[PDB]
Amino acid sequence: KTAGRVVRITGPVVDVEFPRGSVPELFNALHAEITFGALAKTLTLEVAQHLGDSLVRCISMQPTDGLVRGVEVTDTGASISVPVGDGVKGHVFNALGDCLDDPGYGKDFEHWSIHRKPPAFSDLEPRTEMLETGLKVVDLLTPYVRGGKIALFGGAGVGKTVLIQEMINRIARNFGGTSVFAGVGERTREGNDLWVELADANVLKDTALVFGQMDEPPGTRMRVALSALTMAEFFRDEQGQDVLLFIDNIFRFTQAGSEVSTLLGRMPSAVGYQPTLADEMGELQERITSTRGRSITSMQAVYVPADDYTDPAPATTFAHLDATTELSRAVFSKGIFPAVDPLASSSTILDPAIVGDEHYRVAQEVIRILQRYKDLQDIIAILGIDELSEEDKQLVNRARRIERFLSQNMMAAEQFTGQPGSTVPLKETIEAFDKLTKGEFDHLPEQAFFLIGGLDDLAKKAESLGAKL
Amino acid sequence: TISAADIEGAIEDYVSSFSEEIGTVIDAGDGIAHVEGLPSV
Amino acid sequence: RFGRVLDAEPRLSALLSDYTTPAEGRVALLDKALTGRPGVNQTAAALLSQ
Ligand SMILES: Nc1ncnc2c1ncn2[C@@H]1O[C@H](COP(=O)(O)OP(=O)(O)OP(=O)(O)O)[C@@H](O)[C@H]1O
Ligand SMILES: [Mg+2]
Repeated sequence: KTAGRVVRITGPVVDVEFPRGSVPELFNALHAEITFGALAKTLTLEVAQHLGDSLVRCISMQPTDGLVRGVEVTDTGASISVPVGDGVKGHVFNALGDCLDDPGYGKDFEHWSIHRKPPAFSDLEPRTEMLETGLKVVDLLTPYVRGGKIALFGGAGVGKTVLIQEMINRIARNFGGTSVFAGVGERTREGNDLWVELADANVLKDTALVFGQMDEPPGTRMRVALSALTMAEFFRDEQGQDVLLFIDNIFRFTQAGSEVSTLLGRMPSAVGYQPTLADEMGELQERITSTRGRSITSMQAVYVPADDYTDPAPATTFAHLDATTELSRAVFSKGIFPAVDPLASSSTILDPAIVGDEHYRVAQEVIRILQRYKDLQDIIAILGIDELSEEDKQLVNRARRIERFLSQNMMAAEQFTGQPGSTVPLKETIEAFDKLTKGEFDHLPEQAFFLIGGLDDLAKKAESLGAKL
Repeated sequence: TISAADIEGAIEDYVSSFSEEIGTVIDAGDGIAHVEGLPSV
Repeated sequence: RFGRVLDAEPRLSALLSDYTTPAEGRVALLDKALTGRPGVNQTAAALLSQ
């Protein structure tokens, strides 16, 4: 027979021996059986390496607990494939493409292999078009790109997922195209909450959800992103639809890859990561892109281990993005939401040629004031503003008001604070921050600028606090 | 001259004729043991 | 010819290739399966068996 047998099992990695001439090709899906009662299941293994002597090293998509050496392994002759089509919208899937909410659904759909090459370089078209969100900090300092790639970096508990939900609320609700959400190595209860919320907001019918969460073997965690990306790619290429691809969290894909690489016997790279870290990142990320005339607006949450932005994973992630919002623990501690680091976040379309001269000038003045404020933090931490000159004192007051004003009562933050969110038009944001930089609100209290929308809210809160605008 | 059919019967007979598991500790150290045998584990 | 037929049936070659199993059992297998047949040279039979 042309079937193999398990020879070694080391965690979620299995070595399978095949008769000569029947060795499966790399990335082929194989099936094995676990028979023990509680854990009885059909393991899907992905061929990862050819070891020689007709042995292949494979990554299991399910826990290999209960697997026995010598069990038969069958080669399906093809890589993992997931259902595609408009039918996937409104449903929840796992990495292998099984439907969770309606088991057995989609078996008759067209199936696409989750492995494919990125678009040809000649088909790539740079995208420079501002996607307005209504968030003052995002719109002003790190404008998002429609059809571009956006990332939200941040440590643990700084508001990455809340910001992803905020952008789903602001961008996806009033969206005519398709949305694909990829939960990668994140809380299962978060996935359930997102599913319920999307159903409540009547956005689920236009959304496809693919969840591979924390309680999964590393193989599933490092292939679920590919599954969701394949669904998005079908929507982009085979239907000419505008696509929103939400991923949370991509660092989990990288970390699962690191665990898999450790299992596979590769020599570790710096900080214990897999040697092929940048390469796996690159293939996955360059599959996420807008080709000429076909738009994918992807937004990805990137976890930063131990608040270490120097860690190889986010460091290699940075290069694949058009807009980068770096959330800061320091900003989070001050209660400022979203906890954006204005001096660390960036956008490729924040230049005068694209956003105009007024937007650019106001943003650059805000950044200059905040940078000068950060430079003084050493003196202020010891002596306070009292030792600074008059010019520095004025700039410090202006910068504190600016940093308060960059905060905003978010739409998704209502569940926490109970206060409804607000949207700020881009022109109003530019004008308000222009006035702030000039110094037309230097007399109001700082708290008047905390967690509000435009200038009307600023005036109302100043009145409540006893000041006048 | 090749039988092309006796091969299957012969291999089946050999495996059948060849057919509690008890393993043996081959080495032990620092909370890790290695056990030879137990092919059905 | 024996090498050709062994290559044709990789499963049989792999089964014979497990030094863990007793030598006598595999020798008997080969004798009563391939080596021992009417149209087999005695010298080749003994050489392959050893
Ligand atoms: N805009 C906001 N307004 C009020 N509270 C907020 C806001 N954003 C975040 N928080 C608080 O911070 C907590 C962390 O938010 P969130 O789960 O989105 O962060 P995260 O960076 O994705 O976290 P993790 O690393 O645990 O996945 C929220 O549960 C809420 O308590
Ligand atoms: Mg989160």
